[PDB]
Amino acid sequence: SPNPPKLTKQMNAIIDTVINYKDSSGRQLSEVFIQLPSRKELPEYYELIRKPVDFKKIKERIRNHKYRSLGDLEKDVMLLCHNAQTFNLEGSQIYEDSIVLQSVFKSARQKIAKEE
Ligand SMILES: O=C(/C=C/N1[C@H]2CC[C@@H]1c1ncnc(NC3CC3)c1C2)c1ccccc1O
Ligand SMILES: [Zn+2]
Ligand SMILES: [Zn+2]
Repeated sequence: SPNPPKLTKQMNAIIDTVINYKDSSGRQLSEVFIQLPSRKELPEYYELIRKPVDFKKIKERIRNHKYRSLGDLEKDVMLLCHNAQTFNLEGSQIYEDSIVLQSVFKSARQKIAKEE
């Protein structure tokens, strides 16, 4: 069945929490993840990463009712972070940031879906 308006709003709330999240230094960790470089700019990315995704795309998929559940949303966010861990050097800031955004997501999903 179609997504209730509340579900769509929870999804945007979760993702806005992730995007707007700032660490204890005030850096918005999501910045580099918003939009992938194009296939022309970084063909190496697409050679490696089978299922590219960025936060622009996730926002698109919320808007267009493509996630059937908050579990589907989570899967796409875990994919984004997995792709970042796959492409970027272990221990780089981008790798480390992706780990944190996993947690931020799981925290936000709980807070938003359980009311709290
Ligand atoms: O890994 C992601 C981004 C990667 N990079 C960003 C910053 C460092 C690295 C990079 N390496 C070389 N050329 C770079 N840019 C130049 C223009 C070619 C980029 C853009 C990513 C981004 C969004 C969602 C998921 C992701 O895995
Ligand atoms: Zn619609
Ligand atoms: Zn994998």
